[PDB]
Order: sequence, then C-alpha cells, then structure tokens
Amino acid sequence: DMDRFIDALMKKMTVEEKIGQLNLPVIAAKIKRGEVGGLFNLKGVEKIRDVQKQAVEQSRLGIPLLFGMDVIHGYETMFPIPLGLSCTWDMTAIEESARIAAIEASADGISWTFSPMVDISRDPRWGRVSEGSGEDPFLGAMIAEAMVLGYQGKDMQRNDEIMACVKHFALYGAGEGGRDYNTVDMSRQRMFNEYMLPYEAAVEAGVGSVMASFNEVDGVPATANKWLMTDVLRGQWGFNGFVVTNYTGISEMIDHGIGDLQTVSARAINAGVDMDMVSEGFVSTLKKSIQEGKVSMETLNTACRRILEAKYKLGLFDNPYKYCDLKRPARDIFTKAHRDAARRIAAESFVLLKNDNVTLRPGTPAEPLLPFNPKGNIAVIGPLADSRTNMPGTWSVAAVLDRCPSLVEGLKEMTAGKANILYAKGSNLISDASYEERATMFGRSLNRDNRTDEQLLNEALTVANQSDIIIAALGESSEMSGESSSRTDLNIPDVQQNLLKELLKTGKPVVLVLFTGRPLTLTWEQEHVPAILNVWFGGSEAAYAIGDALFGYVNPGGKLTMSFPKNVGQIPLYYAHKNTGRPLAQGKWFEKFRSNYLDVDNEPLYPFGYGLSYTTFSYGDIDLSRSTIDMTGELTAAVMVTNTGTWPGSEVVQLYIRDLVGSTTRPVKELKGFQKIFLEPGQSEIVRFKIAPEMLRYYNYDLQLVAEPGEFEVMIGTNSRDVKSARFTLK
Amino acid sequence: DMDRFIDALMKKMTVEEKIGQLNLPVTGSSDIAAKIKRGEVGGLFNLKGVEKIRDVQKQAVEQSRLGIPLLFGMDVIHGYETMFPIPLGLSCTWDMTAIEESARIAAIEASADGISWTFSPMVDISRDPRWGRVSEGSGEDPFLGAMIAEAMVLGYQGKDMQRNDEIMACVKHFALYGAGEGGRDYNTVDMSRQRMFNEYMLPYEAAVEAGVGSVMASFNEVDGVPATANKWLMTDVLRGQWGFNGFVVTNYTGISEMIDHGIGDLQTVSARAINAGVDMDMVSEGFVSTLKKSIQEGKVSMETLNTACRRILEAKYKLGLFDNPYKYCDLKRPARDIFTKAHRDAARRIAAESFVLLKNDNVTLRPGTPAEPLLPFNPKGNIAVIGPLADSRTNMPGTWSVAAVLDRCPSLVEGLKEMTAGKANILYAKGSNLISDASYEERATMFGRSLNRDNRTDEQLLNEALTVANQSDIIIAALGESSEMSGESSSRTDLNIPDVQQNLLKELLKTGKPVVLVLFTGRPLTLTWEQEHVPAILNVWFGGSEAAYAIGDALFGYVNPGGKLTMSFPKNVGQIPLYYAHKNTGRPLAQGKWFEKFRSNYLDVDNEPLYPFGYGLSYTTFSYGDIDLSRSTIDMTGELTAAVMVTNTGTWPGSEVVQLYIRDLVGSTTRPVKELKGFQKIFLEPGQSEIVRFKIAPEMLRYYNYDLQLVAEPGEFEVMIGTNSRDVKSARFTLKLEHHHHHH
Ligand SMILES: OC[C@H]1O[C@@H](O[C@@H]2[C@@H](O)[C@H](O)[C@@H](CO)O[C@H]2O)[C@H](O)[C@@H](O)[C@@H]1O
Ligand SMILES: OC[C@H]1O[C@@H](O[C@@H]2[C@@H](O)[C@H](O)[C@@H](CO)O[C@H]2O)[C@H](O)[C@@H](O)[C@@H]1O
Ligand SMILES: OC[C@H]1O[C@H](O)[C@H](O)[C@@H](O)[C@@H]1O
Ligand SMILES: [Mg+2]
Ligand SMILES: [Mg+2]
Repeated sequence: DMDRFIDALMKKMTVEEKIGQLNLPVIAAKIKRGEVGGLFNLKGVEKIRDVQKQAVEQSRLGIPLLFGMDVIHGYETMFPIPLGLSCTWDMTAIEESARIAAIEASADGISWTFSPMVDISRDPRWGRVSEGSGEDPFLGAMIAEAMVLGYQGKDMQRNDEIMACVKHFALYGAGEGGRDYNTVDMSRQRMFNEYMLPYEAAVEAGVGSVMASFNEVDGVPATANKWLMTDVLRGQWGFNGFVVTNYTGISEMIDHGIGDLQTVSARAINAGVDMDMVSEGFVSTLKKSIQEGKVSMETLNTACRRILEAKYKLGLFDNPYKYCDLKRPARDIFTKAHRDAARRIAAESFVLLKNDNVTLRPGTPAEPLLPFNPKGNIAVIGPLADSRTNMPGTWSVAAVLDRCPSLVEGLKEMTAGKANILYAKGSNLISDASYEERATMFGRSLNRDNRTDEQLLNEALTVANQSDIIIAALGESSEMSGESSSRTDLNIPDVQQNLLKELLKTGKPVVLVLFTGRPLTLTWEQEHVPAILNVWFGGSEAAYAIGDALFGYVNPGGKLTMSFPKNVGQIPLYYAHKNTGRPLAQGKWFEKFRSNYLDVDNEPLYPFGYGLSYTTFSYGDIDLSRSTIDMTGELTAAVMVTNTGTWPGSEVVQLYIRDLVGSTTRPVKELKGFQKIFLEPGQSEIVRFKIAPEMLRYYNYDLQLVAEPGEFEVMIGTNSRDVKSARFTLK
Repeated sequence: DMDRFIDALMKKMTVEEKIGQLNLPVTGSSDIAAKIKRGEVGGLFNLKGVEKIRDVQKQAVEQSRLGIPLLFGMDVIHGYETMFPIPLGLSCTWDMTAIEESARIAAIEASADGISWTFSPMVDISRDPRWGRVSEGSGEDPFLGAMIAEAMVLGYQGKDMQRNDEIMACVKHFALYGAGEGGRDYNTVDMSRQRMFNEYMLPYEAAVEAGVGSVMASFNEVDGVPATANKWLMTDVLRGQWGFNGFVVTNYTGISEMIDHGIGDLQTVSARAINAGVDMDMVSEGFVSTLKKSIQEGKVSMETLNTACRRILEAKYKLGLFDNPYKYCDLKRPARDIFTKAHRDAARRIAAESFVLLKNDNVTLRPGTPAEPLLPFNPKGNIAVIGPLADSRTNMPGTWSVAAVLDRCPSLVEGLKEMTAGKANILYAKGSNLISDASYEERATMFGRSLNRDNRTDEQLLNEALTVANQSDIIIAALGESSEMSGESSSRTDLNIPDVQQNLLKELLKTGKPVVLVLFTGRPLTLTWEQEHVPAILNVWFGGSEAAYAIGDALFGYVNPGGKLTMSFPKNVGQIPLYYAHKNTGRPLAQGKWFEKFRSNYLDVDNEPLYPFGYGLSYTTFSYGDIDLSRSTIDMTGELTAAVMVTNTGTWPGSEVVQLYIRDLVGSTTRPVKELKGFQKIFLEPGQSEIVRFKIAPEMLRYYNYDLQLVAEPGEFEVMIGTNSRDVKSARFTLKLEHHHHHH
C-alpha cells in the first residue's frame, strides 16, 4: 500500500528533494538536482517521454514528473468553449467530451489537466465566463462532477484517464468591474449559498487537485488564505488531494501587497498550498524559512506527501511512462470518431434566441427563416464568416488552429452541388485597428488590410443583392474572451453592427449567426433581425455543426446558462436574486419608489434557461403528490410536456424552488433540477422530479446548512421566467 | 434628573401608551387626531407650518391622558427654504465651516417653523454613480464623509440641542445602502465585515461620536437580514461597539417592507425589529398593531418595550420638550428667520464655492491675439443662455428640497439678466427638451419640476437656438440632469447628458461661437465626448435657491472656482465601480501601459476615471515643491510632519485644496493604493507661496485587520500630497514598534 511506500521514499529525501517536489517551473540541470515536481504546457509524447527519462534515470531518487496542460474543452478535437457546452444541459455529453479530451491528451503524454474551471459569475464583462458554466451553482456543480468523472473515471487507473484540477479556488468570477484579476469581496453567506457549490462538488467527485485563484478574498490573496485552502477545502469538505497555485500566484502576492517573496511563500505553504507554479518561491526560500522557524518540517512533509500521493494514484511509481506510448497519437488524436462526437455536441450547444415569422413569398403566411433547405444563392458575410483560427474558441492551446474549417468552407462542403455559397468579408472586427490586433492575438488574425470599412461594406452589399438568403457571421473574435479579455461594452462591435443594419436594408432575409464568449447586449438585434442563433464558439467542427442547425439536420435545443442583459448598466443581473423590500411588480415599469431604474426595466433581454426550438412545447399544470411533508419525507412534482409543433426536438424541462419565507432573505427562485427530454410532434411525456428536504437546505445566518420549516413554491418550465407553479409545506 | 422624571413617567403608562411612543405616522396615515388623544402617537413628520404644528402639539399636550409632547420631523437635507447646494455638490467645497454654517441656517429656519427633528445627514458611502441618492451624500471617501457628518450634526444640534434654533439630527441610512447591486435603489447589498468597517462605516460612527440624537435604519438587507431587523447592526455595532445613547427610527414603511424582503409576516418582522434595537416605526403601524399580542405571546418582553419607550422619552427630554412642548412653536419666528437676505447671501457664497471647474482650455477669440480661456469673462455684448436648464426656476434647488418655494428661485437666465443689466443682452432659447422620450421627461421632472415641455418639434427648438447662437458673442449651454433624475428611486443605467441635449450641444459647437458647458447634475456623468470637444466645462451640480447668482459669480470672475470632486467620474458605466482607494491586485497595470495582456485591464478602455477623486481646476494654477518629512522613521509613540510648498503660479487669486494621501505599502491584508488622511484649503494671491504642513501620527495609520482589530502595523508608508488623488508628490517613511526615545 501507498503509505508504506511514501514513508519509505520520504525517509530518503533531503529537505531540498522534498522542496523540489513542490516546484512546478516553466531545466534538465534542475531535474538532475531533484528540483522539479512537474512540468506544464509541454506538447508531444516524444518530448514528454525524454523529459520523464531524465527524471527517472538522471535524478538521485528517480521520482517521476507530472505533466500538466490546459485541456479545457479539447486537446486537438475541440468541443465548444465550456460556456457554450454548458448550454447543452446534457451531463452525459459533457462527460463524453471530457473523456475524449482525456483519451487524446493521455495518448500524447499528458497526465494532468487544469480543468474544470467552475467559477460562478454574474458579470458578463469578465472574459473568463467563456471557461465556466454560467451563473448557476446547481448546474455548475452537476457539470463539475461530469467533467471530473470524464477525465479521471473511477480511480485514474486506466492509461486514458488523467488527473483533473478544479479551478480557480475561489470567488474569481466576482472580480470588481468585471475586470480580470481585480478585487473580490463578499460575505461568507454569499460565498456558500451562491459561489462555492461547484468547487465542493468537484472535491466530492474525487478531483485530484485544486488551483488557487489570483484574486483576494477577505483581503488575503487566495494563495495565502488558510481559511480557504485548509479550513474550507480540507476541514469542511474533506479534500484529500493537493493544491497548486495559478501562474506566478505566489510572487504576485508581493504586488497584492502582503510581503516579500519569502514571507508570502511561507504563508502559502502554511495556508495549505502544495505546488508552486512558475514563481520559484518554494524552491528559492523555503529552506531559509525552515531554518528560521517560519515553516515547520511537518508542513513541508505534508505538502511533499500530497504531491507524491498524486503521482502514486496516477500509477507513475508503477510506470513513469504510463502515458508515453509513441503508438497512441496516431490511434487516439483527432480521429473521425472524435470529430463526429464534437460536431454533434457543438450543434447541441447552440441557443436559438430568435426565429420570427417572415414574409418569404408574397401572399403566403409568414414563416421562419430557420431551418432552410440548402439551395440557390446563400451569402455568408462578416468577419467571422471565413476565419479558421477563430472557430475553436479561446483556451485551445493544443489545437491546430488553421486546420479547423471556416464557416464558408464548411458550408461550401455541406452544400456542394445543391447551392452557391457567396462570401464577403463585410467589415473588420472593429473600427479601431489597435483593438482588432489585441483581440486577435495568439494566431487569430483576420488579415486586416487597407480596405476601408466603406469598401468592405460595398463589396458585401453587391454580394448580398445576388443572394436568396444572408447568413451574417458576426460577433466576437475568440480572444475577445478568455483570460485578460474583459470588456466595458458588450455590443456586437461597431462596424459589424453597421454592416448588419445595412444587410437588413437590402430587404433580403438575414440570419444572425452569433459568435461570442459571453453574454452580449442585443436589444437592437432582438428588435430588427428575424433569426438569431447563438453559436458561441463551437470547436474545431463548428462550421459543420452550424450547417446542421441551419439546414435543419439538428433542431436547436440549447438553453442559456447565463443572463443576457439589456445594457451594461444593469450588471449584475441574475435570476436567483433576492426580492428586496420594494419589488417592482410585473408590468409596472416605471414606478416611483419601487426598486427600478429611470431608463430601462429590471429584466434581462434573455433570462437564464432561455432557448427556442424549431418546434414548440406546452406544459400542463404541476401535480404534487403531497401538499405537506416533514423533515424525513419526500414528494413528487410531475408535469406533462407536449410537443405542440411540427418538428421533432428536445426540451430542457427546468425545476426551480422558492423558499417563500426565511430567517434570512431567500432568492426568488433557485434551479434545483432538470431533465432533457426528446419528443416527436404530438407526443407527450410526464416529467417527474423528486423533492426532499435535502434539496431545500441553505446556509443560514450562522452558516449552518439547514432546511427550515415553512412553505415552498415549486416551479417547472421552459426557462427561469416562464413557469408553471404549485406550493407545499415542510413541517 | 432625567432618569427620575422618565421612571416616574413610565410608571404611569399602560402597555398601549409605551407602544404609542414608538409610533410615527406621516401627515401634512389615517385618523391622527383620535390616535393622539389615545396616546398612540410618539411623533409625526412631513407637516409644514408652525401654525399647524402648534395645533397638533396642543392636541397632544392638552388632550392626551398623559400629555406627552410630539417630535415633528422633516427632511431638512440641504436647507429649509433658503436652499444650499445638494449635499454631493456641497461636499466639493471641502470646507467644514461652510458646511456647518449651511446646517446651522437650515436648523434656524426649520425650528422657526415648528420642526424639532431633521432626517439628516445622509452619510452613505457610494462608489456607484448609477444610484440617484449619491446626490444626498458626500461622495466615495470615508475620511471626508466622516468630517462632513460631524460638521452637519454639530450644525443642526450645537453642543446639546438646548437652544430653540437647534434641532435633533438623524444619521442615515444605517447601513451600507450606497452599495445596492446594479446601483438600483433598494437592491441587495452584500459585502465582507472587513469592507464594512474599512470602507463604509466611518461616517456613521463619526455622526454617533458627534452626539447625533437618532439613527435611521436603511432599506437594504445586510448579511441577508433587512437592516431594520439586523440586531448585529442596530444593537451590537451601534450600541455594543460605539455606545450610541439615542434611538433608532425605521425608514418609510421599513418594517412592513420586511414582508416583501421575505422574512415573515407583519407581527414576526415587527417583533424582530424591536428585538434588534429599532425604537420607532415610521408609517408601517407594525409596532402599534402587533406589539401587545407579541408581548402576550412572549415574542417581545416588557423590558425590550420599556427600553425602546425610554429612548424616545429621553430624546424628547434632551430636546427640552417636557420643559416646553411649544419650544419650537413660536408663531412669530417665521417672519424674521426664514428666507432672509442674510441666509440667501450665505447660500450664494456657499453655492459658488461648491462648483467644480472641470475644463477651461484656451480659445483664440480673434486673430492676432493670444488665446485665452473662456472663463471668466466680463459681461458684454450678446450672451446666449441656451438649454432646458437655462430657464427653469424649479430645477435650481435640487432634489430633496421639500420645504422650498421652487418657483421663487430665479432661473439662470433671470439671474444673469439681473447681474448684467445695462452691460450685456441676454439672449435665450430652450434649444431642446430634457430628453427625446416624453414619458422619461415626465418621471424625470416630478414633484413640481416640470420644464413645461410643449408640443414643439425638436427642429423648432433647435432652429430657434441656432438663430440665437449665431447672433451671440458667447454661448452658455445650460445642460444636464433635471433635479429629479437623482434623489430617491432615480437610478440610471446610462450616465450621459441626455440624447437631445447632447445633439443641441453638438450643433452649438458647430456654430463656431465659443461655448461654455454649465453642467447641472446630481451625480457623476460620463463626459469623455464633452471633455474632448467643449472648451470650458463648469460642473454646478444643483446650487440651491441662489444657484443662478452664484453661477454668474463664477462666469464673470467675482468668485474663482475652487471645488474639488468627492466622487470619481468614470469614462463609461462598464468601468463601475471606479474609486481611488482601491487595492493593487496581483497584476497591476503600470501607469501609461494600457493595453497590456495579462495585467488587470480591459480590452476597450483604460482603468482610469475621466476625472479622479479630488479633481478640480481654478482660474489660476498652483505648483507643488517636493515633500519634506520631519523624520524618516518613527515608532508607535511618535509623530512626524509632512510639508510641501504650494505656489500660486498664475494671474488670479484663488483657493487650492491641498490633499494628503497615505499608502500603507505592505499589510497582513491587502491595503489600498492610497487613502485620504487630511486636507487643507488655502487661499493664495498671484505669486504667493505657503508651506502646508500635515501632522502624521500612528493613530491615523490604523485599519481593521483580518480579525477586525483596529491596528497599525509596523512597516513602510508612502506620504502623498497634491492637487487631486492622481497628481501627487511622494515621500516615504518607516513605522516601527520601538525606535529612538531621544536623539543620540
Ligand atoms: O421622510 C422620511 C424618509 O422618507 C424616505 O422617502 C420616502 C419613500 O421611501 C416613500 O416611498 C415615499 C412614499 O410617498 O415617501 C418618501 O418620503 C427617505 O428614504 C428618507 O431618507 C426620508 O428620511
Ligand atoms: O496554464 C496554467 C494556468 O495558467 C494561467 O494563465 C496564464 C497567465 O496567467 C499568464 O499570464 C500567462 C503567461 O504567458 O500564461 C498563462 O498560462 C491560467 O489563468 C490558468 O487557468 C491555467 O490553468
Ligand atoms: O419658463 C419660465 C418659468 O416659468 C415658470 O415661472 C416656472 O415655474 C419656471 O420653472 C420657469 O423658469
Ligand atoms: Mg422557509
Ligand atoms: Mg504596512
């Protein structure tokens, strides 16, 4: 067993060698000296194999390395960005996506992924919303579990199973002004009821590692916050793994303003941080700290032990080359089967935001633009229409970017012999040339040249007037989201929005195919564009999936996991909000002396859980099996859902709960369950949810996790706004 | 003795009479005469007129069983009839003496008219210019906000409220109400205890410390409990930590609003309120309708009721109302104390002192002559005054002027007419409506602030303004908010000058005539376009009843503007919240390096406000020498002096607000990059110099640490002094636990 092995190995180690197990730098000489615990961001089974060989056969103790990478939403086969993927509301698909990525990365030498990112955010200004699963902690927790299980399986024993890392612990999504890395501040009540569940869920699914976040919490950088890293993570949740810092998280504490390198390094290890990504604070200062009594041997041994336990659990003491099969890349990476899975999952992620009836032939009843049969002349216009490198999305560091088909390319393939695909760039990404450059960093250039916006527009209107339909491929470049990609405006960029206006003015039918990493402020578009399909960033096979949606091969079923506000002045806007002492009643905007603004109502443009289909769904009244239950009972909430339209398709039936009265104020609703059903036209299904006191608990004023007696409102519907309702009492 | 008298009085009262002292209906609430007869009423508010107040007091004294006199409340916020600037504007004076004076005058007038209690000062810290109630406070900063709280309470109450022109003040809104989410009024507040004490609480404390007689509970939740039911707030902090000896009143229907908050029925929330330390029920009738049943049922004890009742009675005793219930009911005072020339003269001085000159660039008026700033200018020729704020009397006082005679204030045109008669012709055009949307204009101009928007087209209004402008030598563009675009329940998600006014502005600028933007506002606005295109921008906030004359004083150079901002002006609403006393983060963007990938910064704008905290210009300029510290190392027992030479390097005499900032460089918790720790407002003639000195003592360097202990920690500090929070000179010093006791 493990304990004996690790005792024995640790009894042989110098203080230096124990310290070295905590170092995760950016080298061959470092490894020879036992100064390296793992490496990260190295791609290639050949390279990784040789570096491992150096560790195993050229270091004193032969201790093998962890190899980390950001395998976020795929290795080479790119699934949608996680925010888009969350919109599937399909935990099976989500697990599959993480399984596939793990198969691919492990085939290439990777034993550790810095995934899943589970940070709750209600601030769409923050670029890293693209990497999470929205604003809701329940959905977030379900997804966390599915991702950890996809990567790790049961116990990481297989050679296609890798170690996961829940990030970023904790509260990183609440950075002030939506500005990446900025100050976080909240009450402990808010932490537990509104932000912490996804981290806890990952821990409880047996995630092997946790990454400390960049932000402060209660005035202490997370990386030096013992309350977080010991009392909560270990003390409350029982985490038995190790904590890794984020990139230079230790030395950044110097800038935060809590001390010099040695001081903040000691505080981090004493807080419960075990591995030091890049900063070399542990390597360069811990021995001195140990000599001065600032860090005990016991603390060092604990951190070292954790690191070694992770390597044992990965099977790296049994076989250091477990993940270095030179034969596997050809078999496992970027296969047709994987790419087909990604295409399917991509089409499942898209959210149909709008699809109004339009006068398409004179005299006929108006009908929607989507789906349509690929015939005639299909214009595909905009700066996202013919970009390969912008399809996979941010955080695709192992992808071959210029290998993904552009939207034009993919649609051309899919329509060969049936229709003509007419392309026009239409506009730049944005008017400001310097913004376009930083927005298209990391190889996402759109090849901006000297053609002016006016020239670009004029070409596009020429093409548009030769067309039977216009697909406007607009929105963000993929690096307008991700890290250090915060925005103060959330519009479709200026020149693109002008292009869209002008395309609408041709009189031809226009479908907005919207690429984004975040919620955008779309009131103008919701008013004037007949059809809007949010395609997020669908992955390496996005172009094909977009075709599947457009041509009706897939009926869109995605639902939003994050509120789309009307303007930036409404931030933060989220569905699970408190009622206030002065709630504005429905339809009463504007009312003086209620909680409301002078210039806009309180509502998002599109609420949490919103998503349309090519069919329609109708809900009966909710049947509750009990009107009362006690603290040990249960009941069933049933509703019949009928496909009332003409298309087969899926519906995410959503369960919300309102605790009507509380000893503290309680949100107007909370997501507490969901089921994704598929129905043929005319077919019905009775959807049943179990409700029990376990589900009705929350963290009260004293942070006690408790369900209080009183009345509850159970709400079931097609989104967080449009619901059927009923009540019961807890005794 | 007060204790004897109140014991004796409380020994006579029934449970219904004790409960009745806790009840505060609104009049000016049903069946008030009969409720007073029954002893069911402890106070009233919103009744104006010393005649009416005396009648009702006589009812209480002569026709209730026990004759217990009433408190009479009103929102005396920035004046009774003589209106001073709105408090946010007033705060830009950086002048505590003037602030105290404004409060003294308002107390003199209010008390003349029967009023014994003002629901002032509002001291809520806010970093969010969306929130309309920023107009009512004194900006983002706790140091300045604390000093203002003190000055206001002292102004209203004096030493001990003994005089018949001193009234009881009420610090509001306890607590954290300025952090409402989305800047939407009444919305959820949430923050750490550390943030509360370091960043929000001090001005409430400074009001308690100044002897404020009462505190008003806020509308917001704190830690998921409505403030009105938050025992931690109303007992543990207010009494347990600060030793507040007064009483707590709810805000309007605060108790019954807890039903909507979602913590129970009227009886439950009323019981929880009184048990929390709330002493008086504004309007809800929660206390009067449910407290006896609660006492029967054991939900509230007789000791809790007695404690609340006693606080109300002690307030009345401390105000001198048992001694003379008609102390403030002198029917002859109104004719000699209210809206007097002496009061109005002070209001005009204080108003001119509140204005903030945001921009005043050189303009070439005529070829061959060197360019000069538009401000100030001698009144000559043809002066156009154009805009929806140009000829509105009723919008001059500002929001929260509930006792003012709105349509007696001169409009800006009228004011400029009087001041320039015989010297210049004032030409006038409306130019635009307040905003394109009529329904918005309506809600924006409620409470008697109509601009009398008519059925003219935007074209009619604009063309009339252009005919004026093209005949004029200078254009005074009177634009911005109506007064009721700020105040309570006036939150905005856009902070621009409204659409049709900004179009008007553009068109006036296109004439080529020189334009001065005289900006009326209750809040920070997003003014990047205006800062780029308008030569001169004078922020006049809302100046009060004498605003028009004060504006003339500034434009013509009778007063040199010396206001400084107390709240950050963002470049856009997507930067909110933006405040000077922020943390460094782990990845600070170095100055001048926007944009840099992997630093804390946005893709589309830099991190900076358009105008920072403490920003403001003058008709002259001031230069700062380097800082001289009297010593470089002290210990906890010591002190040092920071000194800077400030010189008037321009051609005009003028006042400068010299501002002291301190940065605690390293902490056990992260510390802000600076915090205001002092200021001095100096007046300098052209060429003149003055050495400004600040005492720095370890007690000023204290903050609430992780464990909420108010401590100073040894380490390095940076002393910064300058003309605003951005443009500062620097010097460093070290604090130790133990240093030299003598020179050796
Ligand atoms: O005048 C007492 C307090 O009144 C509050 O303003 C109320 C408002 O909350 C209520 O909706 C309307 C209903 O007509 O009456 C106003 O007076 C203010 O929040 C307090 O600052 C003020 O002291
Ligand atoms: O790849 C490991 C972790 O890296 C962080 O992103 C860093 C960024 O913080 C740093 O400035 C640049 C330096 O080029 O490298 C990136 O890797 C991410 O925040 C983590 O999520 C990631 O797991
Ligand atoms: O239009 C001129 C004036 O008319 C009325 O006297 C209004 O009360 C006033 O606000 C306005 O300035
Ligand atoms: Mg309940
Ligand atoms: Mg320090």
